[PDB]
Amino acid sequence: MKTFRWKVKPGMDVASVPSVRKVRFGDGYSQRAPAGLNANLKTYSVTLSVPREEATVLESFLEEHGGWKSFLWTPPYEWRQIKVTCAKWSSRVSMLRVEFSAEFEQVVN
Amino acid sequence: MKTFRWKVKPGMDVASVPSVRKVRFGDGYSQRAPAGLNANLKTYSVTLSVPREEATVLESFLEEHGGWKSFLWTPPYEWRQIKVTCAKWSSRVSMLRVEFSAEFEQVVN
Amino acid sequence: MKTFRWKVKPGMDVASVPSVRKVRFGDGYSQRAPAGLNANLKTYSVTLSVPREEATVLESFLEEHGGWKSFLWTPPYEWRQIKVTCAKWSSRVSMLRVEFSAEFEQVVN
Amino acid sequence: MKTFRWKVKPGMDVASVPSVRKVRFGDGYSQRAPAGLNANLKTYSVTLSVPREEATVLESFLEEHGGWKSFLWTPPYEWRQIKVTCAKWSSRVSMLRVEFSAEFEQVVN
Amino acid sequence: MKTFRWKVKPGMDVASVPSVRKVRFGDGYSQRAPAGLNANLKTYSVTLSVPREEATVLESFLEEHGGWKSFLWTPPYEWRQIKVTCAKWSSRVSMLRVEFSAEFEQVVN
Amino acid sequence: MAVKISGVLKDGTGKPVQNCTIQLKARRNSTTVVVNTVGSENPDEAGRYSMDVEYGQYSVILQVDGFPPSHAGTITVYEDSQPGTLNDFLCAMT
Amino acid sequence: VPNPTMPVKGAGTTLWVYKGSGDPYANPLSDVDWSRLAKVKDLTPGELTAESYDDSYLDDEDADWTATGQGQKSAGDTSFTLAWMPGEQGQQALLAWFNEGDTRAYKIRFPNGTVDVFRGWVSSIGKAVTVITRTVKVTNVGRPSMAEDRST
Amino acid sequence: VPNPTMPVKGAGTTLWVYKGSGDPYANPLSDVDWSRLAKVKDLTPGELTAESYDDSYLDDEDADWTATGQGQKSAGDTSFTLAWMPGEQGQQALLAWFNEGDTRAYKIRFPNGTVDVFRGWVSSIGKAVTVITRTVKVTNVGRPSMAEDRST
Amino acid sequence: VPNPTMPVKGAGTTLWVYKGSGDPYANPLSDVDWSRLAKVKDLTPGELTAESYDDSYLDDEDADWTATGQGQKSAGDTSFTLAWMPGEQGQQALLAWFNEGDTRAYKIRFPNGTVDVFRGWVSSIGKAVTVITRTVKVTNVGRPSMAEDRST
Amino acid sequence: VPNPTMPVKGAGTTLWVYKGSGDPYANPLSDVDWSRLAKVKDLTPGELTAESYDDSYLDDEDADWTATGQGQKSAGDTSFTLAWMPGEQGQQALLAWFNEGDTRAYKIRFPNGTVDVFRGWVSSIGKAVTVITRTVKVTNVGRPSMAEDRST
Amino acid sequence: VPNPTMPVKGAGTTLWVYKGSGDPYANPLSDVDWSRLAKVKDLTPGELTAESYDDSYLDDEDADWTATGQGQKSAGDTSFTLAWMPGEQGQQALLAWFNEGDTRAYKIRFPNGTVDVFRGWVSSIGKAVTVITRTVKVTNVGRPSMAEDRST
Repeated sequence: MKTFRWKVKPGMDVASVPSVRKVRFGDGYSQRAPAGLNANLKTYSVTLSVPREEATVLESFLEEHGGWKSFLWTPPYEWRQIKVTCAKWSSRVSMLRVEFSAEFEQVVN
Repeated sequence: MKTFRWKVKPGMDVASVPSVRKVRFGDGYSQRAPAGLNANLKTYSVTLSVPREEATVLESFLEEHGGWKSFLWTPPYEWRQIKVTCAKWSSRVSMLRVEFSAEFEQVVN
Repeated sequence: MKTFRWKVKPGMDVASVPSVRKVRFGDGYSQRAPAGLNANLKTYSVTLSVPREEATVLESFLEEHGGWKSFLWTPPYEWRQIKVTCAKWSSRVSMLRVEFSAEFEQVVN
Repeated sequence: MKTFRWKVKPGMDVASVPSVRKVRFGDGYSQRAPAGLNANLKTYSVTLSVPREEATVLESFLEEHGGWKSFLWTPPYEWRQIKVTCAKWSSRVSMLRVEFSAEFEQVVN
Repeated sequence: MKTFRWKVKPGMDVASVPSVRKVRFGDGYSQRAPAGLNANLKTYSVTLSVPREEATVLESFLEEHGGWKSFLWTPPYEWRQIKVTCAKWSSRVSMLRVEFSAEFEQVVN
Repeated sequence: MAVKISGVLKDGTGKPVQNCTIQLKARRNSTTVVVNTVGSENPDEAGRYSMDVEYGQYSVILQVDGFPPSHAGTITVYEDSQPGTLNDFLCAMT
Repeated sequence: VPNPTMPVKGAGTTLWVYKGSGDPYANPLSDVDWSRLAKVKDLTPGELTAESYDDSYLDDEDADWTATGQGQKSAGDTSFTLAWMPGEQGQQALLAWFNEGDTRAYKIRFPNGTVDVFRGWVSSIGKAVTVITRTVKVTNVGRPSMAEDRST
Repeated sequence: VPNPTMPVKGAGTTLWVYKGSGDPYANPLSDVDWSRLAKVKDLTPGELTAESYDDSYLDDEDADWTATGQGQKSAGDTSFTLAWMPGEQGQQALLAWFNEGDTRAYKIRFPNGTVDVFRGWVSSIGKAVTVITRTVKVTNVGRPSMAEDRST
Repeated sequence: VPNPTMPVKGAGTTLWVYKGSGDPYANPLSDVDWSRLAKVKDLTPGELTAESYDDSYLDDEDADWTATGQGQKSAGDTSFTLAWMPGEQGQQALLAWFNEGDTRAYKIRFPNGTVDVFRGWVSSIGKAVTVITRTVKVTNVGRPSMAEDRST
Repeated sequence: VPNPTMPVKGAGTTLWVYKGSGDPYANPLSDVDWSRLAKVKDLTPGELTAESYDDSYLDDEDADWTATGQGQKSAGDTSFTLAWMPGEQGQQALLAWFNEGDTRAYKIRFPNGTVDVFRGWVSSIGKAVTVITRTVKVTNVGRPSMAEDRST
Repeated sequence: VPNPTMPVKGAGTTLWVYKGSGDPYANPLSDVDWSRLAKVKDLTPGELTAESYDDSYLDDEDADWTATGQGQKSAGDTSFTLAWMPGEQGQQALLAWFNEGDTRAYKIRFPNGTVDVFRGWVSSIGKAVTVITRTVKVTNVGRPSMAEDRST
């Protein structure tokens, strides 16, 4: 299982929607349940900007795992060493630098 | 089999969505498979700009291939000699030079 | 058959989507066909700007054909003498000059 | 039948979509018919600005007709004395003047 | 039956769509009817701005009627006093002044 | 009276050019020509053209269903000229 | 002698404002009705500018050279500074005109002999506290009649 | 002798601020209640601007000339610099007024004899450290009564 | 002796406007038909600008160096101030031309001898009231013919 | 004696424009083909600027301090004012170059002994009235070869 | 005698640029490795700006008073003009550094005795053609070390 040590540009976005079991009654009394045992799984929106020379290397590494294999990655400063997978990535190639804008969806083992 | 040697302006966009067989559990363990052999097929958005006198030539080329015939093309600096077909292109005839915006979809033989 | 000799402003649009027969197989190898023989038919977006005095004249001519008659019109610099119909003309009368923003759809004989 | 002698500010918009009987085939030969006799019916978008004193008068006049009664109106400089009905109008009361934005749909007697 | 006396900021909007019975015949001859007797009922969009001290007072008054009670309100400069109900309101509390946005839907007795 | 302008139109490689269209755009009102008036003439497959041109000033336009109209020149017809090819007037001293 | 074809220093340059009813353009040479303003410090007249509209076309036989036409010409803004004269009726009328706010016509006369007539509404009133002067600026509306239209 | 119709140099030009309760416009000529500000270095009164609203129309018979009317006139901003004085009660009241921040009325008196009353709220308090001076400016609100209304 | 290859001070610098019908570029050297404008105070001719279009490409060997070309060059704006002369037919025709507003051709001549011809439309007519002068500016349209083309 | 290691007042500073075909960078020290321009009033050379790109990344040790790198260095715009010389061939060629509009190479020579070569296209042409001067501005394209590159 | 706690005129003010490999901050007092730039005409060092982030809160006791804190401080831009002198290796290396374009460290010394060290990349190179001089400016990146940190 590989890792991910590439630098991340500022402005990373984080999203989290816990899955809950909502049901409402006459005057409130809404029963709520946590649904799955580990419900909420954060999804990150991460952008990078690298010169063209190793754009090929980054593309090859992202190609190796495809859209099914997972890889360990440590979010910046965050207390956890999570494992993540991605299935969408795009690049704006210029004549000096290329910027990647991908999304990283956290999955458990 | 013809080729494509026209130059590509900066800002050409690259997209990639590999095909996977998502199937979900209660929580986590979501099984994944690599689907077919050639999963990901990059999609290119290419912008060009040519003086008016030249434009017709390019048009005829894109007319000759239609949207059903493949032609070799080398993405800038990229290690691959991919084969690509196009089915969407537009242009802005302003006063002197016309700029084209086209989409190029990668296809196996 | 009438002819269209009105002069057109910069920023005209040309769009082209060829009609192709696409079927995708197991690992690629998509069969592609040209569909109809004259698959490609351009669509132009044409804007004029004329003073109000002759504005009525345009409407009269554009009223004569309705949306069911075709008229010959040579696009600027283009090597073709094509026949084209329009059904969605609109005008912006402001003070002295009215600008017309119509779309011209190419049609076979 | 009353009339409409209020003046109209610059920026009035005119739209025209004549009715035709489209039907699509393999390679064009799209047969066309003029549909009804008076197929096209211009739709006008009219903007006015009056001081608040007579805003009530204009509103009462427009309310009297409702959205079911026709009234004569002469489009600016246009060679036709058309009959038009309106069903949408709004007014932006700010401090001193109020601007009315209304739509006027042409209709035969 | 309470009343309304809070003053209104410039930019207030008013819209009116009279319900009519439109039916189009072969060539025009569009039969139109006024539908209901008092079909025309205006809808206002009203914005206020008050310091935080009376924000509670305004909120309590708006809460008392809920969305099921009507209250008399005299629109600015208009002649007939009307009775109105509202069912949506929002506010922005910045530091000192809270600004209120609401819609007032005129209703019959 | 109208001078007879007749000739054969060829490209730079010594072959006839087809699908042509010669227009004469009037610039000044004459005894029998109004300003802003055009007259078309489509030649044969061999490039043969023959027109009758009234005296006055015109501007030649070569629409080859292709490149925009070309200022091949302005041509003046006084009451002394003789019938000849089109290129003579364009090459003539003005 | 007041007569054109020789340039004029322009020392007098009186300023008048209409007070009556009728056509100010009918005969501005008669000062029977208009009221004069006294002790104008400095004056800047209006600027008759126009607007540019696009005229370039695709099939034009001359390219790489822009072409713009002229349309919607508008008058400028006039400004003048007077000695603060609260006692005089002229300044009282001027301030009443500002307060009530209608379009009014006025003219400026030259030692050459011809006059220039504008019409518009005032928009700014200013002041100073060292040798008090009042600065007043107006904006014109509609077409004015220049001095040339009278000389023909 | 203080009287209008003649120009005035403007030596005194005192500045007063209201303290009591009542109508400032009822009789500004009496200084029984207002407090004077002492040793003002310089003053610049506000200017009464306006707003221009479009008036052109499609069927208007005269084209090629813009048409604009006047509406929503507003008062200007007053400013003055004086000698910074933490002792006098006038500046104490001025700073208390700024800190509490409510609309208040004030006036300026001229050597000619007429007085001008404004009402507004203060928005700046400056300072300098070379011959200490305090600069203060206010923005007006509502209609000010010009000096040309009392003369009538 | 008026001839090029030596600098000239520019004393005469006459200005003419076309009145007849024909081709202004056919022979600008003859003043048979053009009308002179008298006693110009100063003149600033227009400048022939251009506009840059991007040319940089990906696969070009030279990176980190911007590349751009020219396209759609346009003529400038001419301005000149003369003595305000409501008597002579020159500015009468100039103001009638402005009021009616069409494109017209004009020319400037040098003590040098060489002649410049422009064509355009007028967009401003100013005035001053201290030694009365009229300032007028025009914007050019289409291709102008410089003196260098004539010199060949 | 022309050589570096001592400052130069910069008196001569001739200006040349390439005319022939080949590599201008091959041997700019040879003036066999280039054409000199005569009596340049004033000159301002181009400015070799660059662009800044963001290098700071979210994961870093040194925080609260910006970090930008360099990319896309670009040449500036050259300008020179010379005496209007409608007879000399050099500026006839210059105006023909502006009219037709292709990229051309030129150079400037210093009394120090070394030369500087640029390449670009002309975008502005100006003029005057008294002691007529022509002002020409050009914009460069691609990398230039400075004097230092030849000095080694 | 060079020592702090009294002002210095600033006569010498030498400028050095790093050439070797190591830590510039380790000991800037030794000039054993860096090269000096010769005959700088004038110099403007960069200024250490900051950035203000909002801190105003709802429930805070204090209202009607904005609260702003500091974050993400950045270095400025340094500029200096020398006597254009391609002979010396100093500005030769400077131009090679610009062309290759990498971040480099440099220092400014003072007659006081303390040294300031910066690191950054150059962004412009200028020139003049009257007593020829070369103007060059750089932008710093990362934290610089001020002279005060060394005095402790």
